[PDB]
Amino acid sequence: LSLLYHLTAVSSPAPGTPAFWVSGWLGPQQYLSYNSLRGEAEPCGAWVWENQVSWYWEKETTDLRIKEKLFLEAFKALGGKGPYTLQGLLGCELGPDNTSVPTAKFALNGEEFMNFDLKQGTWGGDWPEALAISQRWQQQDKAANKELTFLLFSCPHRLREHLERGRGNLEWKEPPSMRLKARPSSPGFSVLTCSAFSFYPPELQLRFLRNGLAAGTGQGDFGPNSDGSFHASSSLTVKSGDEHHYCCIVQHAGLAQPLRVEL
Repeated sequence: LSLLYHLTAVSSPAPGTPAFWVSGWLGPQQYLSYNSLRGEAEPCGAWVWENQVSWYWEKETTDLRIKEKLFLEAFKALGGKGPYTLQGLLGCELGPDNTSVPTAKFALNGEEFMNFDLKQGTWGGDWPEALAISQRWQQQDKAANKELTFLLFSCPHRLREHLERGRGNLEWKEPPSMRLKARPSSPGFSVLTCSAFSFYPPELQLRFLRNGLAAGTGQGDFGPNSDGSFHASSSLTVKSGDEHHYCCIVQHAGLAQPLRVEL
């Protein structure tokens, strides 16, 4: 798992909306928000209770405010008819031989149009626009260098800290609470909803079972909770009465072994 930033900036936000705002994810886990109205780096969740490095958050607050302006200066590179949406995906993960894997990505109106060629420290995309911003972004002094610094050097550090300081919060595995219920369906049929509640990590497989013999994942949907846990369901359609001759099976880190569920 890696260290990643969701940043998104809009030309025409709603009255009371951050024209630009960011998120911090330790893989599938959030730990930071940040906006422009308030504009202070305020961490979220169990990373509120992380043995922090005092000044460190302020150091993010600086790192983030720089990008902040870049993303706002960007709409000046764009003389289009508007309104506009510019998305950013940044981060890096520590690999095998101690190094990291940088991920600098950009979408304009939700359409990927820029990576950051580390091989020469430059922004890239053959559209007119991703050659208006990459060009003005070069025109900004030391911005392409507060980059190689930020992806190669500042990143893996923040990662090789939190991994030591807070490893547990990740290493932590919370098992799901199940309930397999069944509502009746179209005249002569019954749906099989396997409800899954409050689990971490997300990596959950479900699997249906016909009175012993196999069956397969039904119509399977998914989401998160508030605390940072996850919820899931999957359903299949069976013969009414015949349903009681069916079981649910859940596979997740929180349990020792694939567990059955009954009706």
